[PDB]
Amino acid sequence: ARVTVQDAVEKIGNRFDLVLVAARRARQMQVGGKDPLVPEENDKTTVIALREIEEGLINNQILDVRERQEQQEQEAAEL
Amino acid sequence: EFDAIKIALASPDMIRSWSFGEVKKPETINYRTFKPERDGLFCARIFGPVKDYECLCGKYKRLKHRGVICEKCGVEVTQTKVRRERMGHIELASPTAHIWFLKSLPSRIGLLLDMPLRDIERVLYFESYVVIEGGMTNLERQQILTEEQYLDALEEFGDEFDAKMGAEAIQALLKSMDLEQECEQLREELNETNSETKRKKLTKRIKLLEAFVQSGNKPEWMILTVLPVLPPDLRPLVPLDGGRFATSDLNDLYRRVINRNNRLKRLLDLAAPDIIVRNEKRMLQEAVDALLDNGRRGRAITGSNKRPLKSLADMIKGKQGRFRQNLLGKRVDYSGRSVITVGPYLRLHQCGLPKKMALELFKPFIYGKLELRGLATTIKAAKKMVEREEAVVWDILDEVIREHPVLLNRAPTLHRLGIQAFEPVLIEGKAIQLHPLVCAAYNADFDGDQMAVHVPLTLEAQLEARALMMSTNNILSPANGEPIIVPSQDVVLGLYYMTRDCVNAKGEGMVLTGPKEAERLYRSGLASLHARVKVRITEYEKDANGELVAKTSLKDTTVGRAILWMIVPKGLPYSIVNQALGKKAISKMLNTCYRILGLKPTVIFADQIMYTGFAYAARSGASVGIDDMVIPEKKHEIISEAEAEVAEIQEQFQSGLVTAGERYNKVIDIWAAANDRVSKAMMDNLQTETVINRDGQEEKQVSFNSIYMMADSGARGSAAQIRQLAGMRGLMAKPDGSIIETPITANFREGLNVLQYFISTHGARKGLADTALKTANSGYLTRRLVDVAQDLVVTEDDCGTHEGIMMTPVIEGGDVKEPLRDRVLGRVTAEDVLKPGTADILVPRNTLLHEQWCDLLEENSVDAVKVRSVVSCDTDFGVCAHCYGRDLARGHIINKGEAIGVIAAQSIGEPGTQLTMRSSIQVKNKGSIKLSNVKSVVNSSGKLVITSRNTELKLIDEFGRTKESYKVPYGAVLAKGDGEQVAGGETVANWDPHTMPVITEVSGFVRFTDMIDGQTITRQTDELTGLSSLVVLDSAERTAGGKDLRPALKIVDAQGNDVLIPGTDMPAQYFLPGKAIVQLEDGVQISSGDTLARIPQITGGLPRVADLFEARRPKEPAILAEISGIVSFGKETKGKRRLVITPVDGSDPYEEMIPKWRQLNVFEGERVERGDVISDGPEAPHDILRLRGVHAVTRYIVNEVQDVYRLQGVKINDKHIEVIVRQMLRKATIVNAGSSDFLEGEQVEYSRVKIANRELEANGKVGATYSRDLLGITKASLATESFISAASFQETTRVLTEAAVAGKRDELRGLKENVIVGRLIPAGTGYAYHQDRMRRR
Amino acid sequence: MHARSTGSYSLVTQQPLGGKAQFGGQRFGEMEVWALEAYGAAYTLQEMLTVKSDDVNGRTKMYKNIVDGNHQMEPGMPESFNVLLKEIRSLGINIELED
DNA sequence: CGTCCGAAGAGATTCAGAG
DNA sequence: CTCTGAATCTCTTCCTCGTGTGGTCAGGACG
RNA sequence: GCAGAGGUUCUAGCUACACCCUCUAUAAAAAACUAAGGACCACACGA
Ligand SMILES: [Mg+2]
Repeated sequence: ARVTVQDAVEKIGNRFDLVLVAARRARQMQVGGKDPLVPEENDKTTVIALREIEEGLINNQILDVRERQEQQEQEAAEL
Repeated sequence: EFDAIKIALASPDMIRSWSFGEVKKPETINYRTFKPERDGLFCARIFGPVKDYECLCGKYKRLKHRGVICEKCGVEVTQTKVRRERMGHIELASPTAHIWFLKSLPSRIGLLLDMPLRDIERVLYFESYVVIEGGMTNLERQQILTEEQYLDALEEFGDEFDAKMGAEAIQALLKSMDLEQECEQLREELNETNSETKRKKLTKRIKLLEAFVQSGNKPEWMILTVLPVLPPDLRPLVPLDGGRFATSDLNDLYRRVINRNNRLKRLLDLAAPDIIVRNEKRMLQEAVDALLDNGRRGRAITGSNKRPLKSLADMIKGKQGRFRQNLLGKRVDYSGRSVITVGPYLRLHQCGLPKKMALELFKPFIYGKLELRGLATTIKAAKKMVEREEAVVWDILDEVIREHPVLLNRAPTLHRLGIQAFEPVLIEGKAIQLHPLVCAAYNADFDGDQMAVHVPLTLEAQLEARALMMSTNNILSPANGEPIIVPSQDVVLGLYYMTRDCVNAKGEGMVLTGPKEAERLYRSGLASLHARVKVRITEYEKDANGELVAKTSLKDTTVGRAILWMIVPKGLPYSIVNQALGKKAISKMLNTCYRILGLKPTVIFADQIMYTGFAYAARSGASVGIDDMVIPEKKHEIISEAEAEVAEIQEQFQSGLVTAGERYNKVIDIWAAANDRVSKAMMDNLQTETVINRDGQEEKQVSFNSIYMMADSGARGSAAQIRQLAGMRGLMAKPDGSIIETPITANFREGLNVLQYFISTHGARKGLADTALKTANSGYLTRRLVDVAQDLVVTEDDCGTHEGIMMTPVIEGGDVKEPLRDRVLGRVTAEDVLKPGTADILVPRNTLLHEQWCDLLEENSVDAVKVRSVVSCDTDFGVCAHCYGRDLARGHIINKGEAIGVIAAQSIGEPGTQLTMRSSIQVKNKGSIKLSNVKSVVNSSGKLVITSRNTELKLIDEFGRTKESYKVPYGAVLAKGDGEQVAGGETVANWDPHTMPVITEVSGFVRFTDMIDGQTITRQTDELTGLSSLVVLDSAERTAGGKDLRPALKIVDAQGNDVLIPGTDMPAQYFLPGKAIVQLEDGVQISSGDTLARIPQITGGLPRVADLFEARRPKEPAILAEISGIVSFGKETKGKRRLVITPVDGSDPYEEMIPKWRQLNVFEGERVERGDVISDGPEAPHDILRLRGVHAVTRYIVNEVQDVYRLQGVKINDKHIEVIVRQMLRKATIVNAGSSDFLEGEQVEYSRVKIANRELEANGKVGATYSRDLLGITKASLATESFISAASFQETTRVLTEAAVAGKRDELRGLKENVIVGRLIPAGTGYAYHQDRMRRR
Repeated sequence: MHARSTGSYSLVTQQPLGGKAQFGGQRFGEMEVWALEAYGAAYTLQEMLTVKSDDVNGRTKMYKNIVDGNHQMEPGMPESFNVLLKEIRSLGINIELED
């Protein structure tokens, strides 16, 4: 649970790019079987996504790199 | 998916293409059989089946049967959803002109035909015949021919030519004219025409023709022969009504039109006499134009209940129109409404939410979680479980509510903070609980106040609410940097009670180890809450870079303050809590916490301070009582003295010594003085009268009286209300506004007389009605401000423009209303400012001004700082982040893409409710004196006399800041010289307001030129002085023979030689205007700097701000000199005075027309700078924009609007006004076409011409010159690139008609346009979406 | 107290059907939209405009997604916008959506 | 059984003084 | 005698959300 | 489970937002279950 999102807003300056990146992360959590790297403690997907952003473990660049890598294994799976 | 929409005039072929069929039977459905009629307005054959995939025949009832029409019934079988899209049309027997193009004030039909609107109305009403294809006739091709004269022409002319009547005649005229031929004809007429009015009219007409040729539009398309109908589903009313199925509805108007058309065919096949046919055709046109727009014509059709029945145009425009009802603001689901409750236990981000309300709001989430749990296999089973309200449902509701923000929204959303998200906490009850601190921000009381509760659904939405909408995220109000969650009533009172000192109290004079020991002593009760005790405090400083250093010291304080100290975070110093902590003090404390510690410690501190304030206010028991209020002992004596004084004034009136008016004025003045005296006595009895010993004989201290605690702390009320409660109430105004002679002597505590109560209720009812009109006009102003706003987002990070507005502390002759630091706070400098030490870079060029930086600027005491302004920003369709400055929502430069326009519009509109609906110069303090734009000549006594009209005295202290500024009227003499320090309280300048001086620049003799006694100048004797003084006759008053001659004063020596201006080849002639009395005689030497002749000489309400933003010209404007030059009078009082200004080098480019009655500050000989005032009066913003520049008009409007806001004690940061000003003048006019394709006559947005001229600068061709013009907020929003936003604003019929005529293509891209379309807004998070879309395009 | 998740719509298909004792939803009027616009909020405004109020396909898909547990949004077009388009067409003014 | 009859201001539009 | 600036005449709304009460073309008989 | 019908119940149930199984022309061993449509104007009142 996060009362405020400041740590995120200095993690992501725009605070609207923050919404987009953390929304994509939470979408990956709900739709994909992937789970948040930071442990979940009775927290919804958006809250734990903001928590992951807070630690700096997740950002827009890292998220784009991760999805590109996942598409790479998707291509490699077909061979 | 789909690009920006486009609009154009609909061709009859296009109308037929839209229509799935044609209706001929007026009655829609049978009352006996609910099935729709075969050819009625409600038709399944034309508009699709009534039931989803069920035919009228019933032969087809399945999806596989869909797509196969049933021959027996004749209808197509589909889903009824198609019936909404499917459309029909009516083929009128005769063409009928569309009312919108006809009755509109521009009169597009009339403007095209170049025919007056009255003639068009007459020919449409068949009163007169218009000429069509006259050919070989004496009548012209376009001519209006009345009935009798038409008969005379018909009997006179046996030729095949005839003059047609009705709308079909106008359609024939429209077909006859060639737009292109008329285009070049009108262009050459514009070239030939020498009159501005005629050329303007022909310019409007050629604009119409150019719009017609450019777009795919035909003139005959304005008159529609085929009339489209609304789909049967998109038809209003028509309710089952318990099977009555009867209501007034556009269906009635359609039935009228269809009946008329059917009857018209009945008589056309019958071949009726032409008089009945023309009458019925007029009836049909009336039905059609009533259908299109009811009430547009003089006669308005009424339906049932004797009311004007709804029409198509009425469904579009107005508040009830579909735009504002169902597109701009849409009723939404997942919304819960209930009354408000305090719930102090809640934290800032948490709000109370009833169990049933959260159940209803979160039903889909509950169903999903139930299915995931496996408790209910089906959604129907989940709904049954919810209806049972069994235990497992509550636990599921707990899971979803736990981290899912909900929006709490007060019904009038005046400003941005109106809707704020909260993390709901489930409570047992039926009432929503809102955290006490934010209730002040919501402007919400606890009196049946109700807040809507909306639930975000998507992860984007919940995250969006948590990041932005949540209360803890926005502590600072967007309007001003001051925090908005400041303590308001109870917590502020408790903090004040804690932070107070009593000279004697339990546990006084003992030393305390720390705040913990102070709290332990208070809770044990042995030591009183407020008593002066030395305590040890561990103060932490933020001076270390990103580090806190502990300071331990013994600081004298009260037990209450020491207790409060443990609450505050470490970083804050002890100085803030050491004081009494009034409401302003607590606001400053929270602001410092926000600036130093950060957002999260500020939120924690705010919650903790609210808890402590509530607890210690409850402990205090600060009760209001009758004995708490004290009537002054001096009050009765003051009232007796005032009674004696008013009796004496009455006796003077009886004797006739004093007139009635002066008697009333004296009575009012002495009553006001007595009121002030009794107010002072009451205040002294409140705070001074409190006495309690200090272990000695006696000691005087600040009051602990409850009323004075409430007033002084700022918890509730003000000093004036305390005066009303205990002191004499004061004079109460009559409804007309005149002050009542006898004020209300008795206070509210004492018994109040009946007449006194009546006088009071006069003002009370006046104030209530004023509040009603205030909120109405404030809503209108907020709507206008938003709509001129919302076309502004932060597209570009850095504009990179050096130009910016100059910012200086505002001065009105007294103490500076706003210090420079507050104005420049949060604004990025336009240029690198300089330290008072010369050639020092105190501040870099592009640095943002934070709190420490601004405090440093105060230390150097700079006077003027150049600041980037949104107006100075040259970005197209956007505003630079650096140009805008700090957002004021949070402590950094504004984030890219955020909607500045709506923020500023709401910030301006919000205080509107608080806004009301309705010599000599003395230096305040000792400092250096300065003169700007000054021409000074010394007199015989040696005192400086100004020749320049606009000289301004500036009082500059040792630091260099201009403390005081005073306007100096022309001819005024100041004793103290320039640059000489003036002692405080002494008059620097003195002058006469009634007398308008005429000084002489150089001492010398005078020769009267063109001066004749009794003809041009009439000698008038003065008995007291004993010397007759020549008086210049007024030009209009004096005879025409004396009128043309102009008296002139020439400086000469003793020998009589003319004296030139020193350093100027031009002689030093002086001109004597009318009504000038000259004491000095001809042939008498005149000293320099001495006057020759003694020439005899707004609202603070919301309407003032509305006029300023609408840029209304004042009733009597001030004439401003168009160009810099000398003044000559071409004609003197010839109908109106004529003024000519001409430069020495350039030819005279301007002739000025001035009314005779106006006072002219200008003198003909004296040179006038461009933009200088010619006639003193109200200043028109348009003139400032034309002459003094855009920066000057922006400064003027910002200063004057803020001064209006200053009067009521509400502060709005200047950038909010600045962006609105930028929107107001967004339009521009091209002086010379140049290489640009734009014609000089046409007016285009400044962004387009800016892009065009920079593109030209890219190539060889020079950019076209342009002129910036000011438009009112309603006018600026009304005329913009997108017709949709204008249509949502005002004059929707006008906007849509102009768009359809011009065929203008919307470019979307705006907030309101995207709201109406429903696609993602380019305001917040959607800005990245829109930039990705632009990349895709 | 009038909390409602989903209710019967009107002919303009605006689901709340006016604030009434009968079940319905509160109005999110013009000033509320201005408030969201002033905020850096766009997705929630888009929901209130389309998927919560007058997007039949949008509403059905949103309900199915929420009961599925995945909160996804499909913009579509407000039915009120199509109502406005049809009404302007009835006036004889051609208004069309560019592709 | 179905079927035909105040107020405030802005803008256009007259309007009219003056060479 | 043809426009000038002025006075008059015509559009266009004039807050913003609740909650309760009521009243709403009405064709009418006839092949 | 996407075009239809049948089945143990209860007229009818083929995903209609919708709940189980079968197949492409044939009807039953079987328990939790079912409904998707409707305006304006006036008055008063709260903010
Ligand atoms: Mg209230």
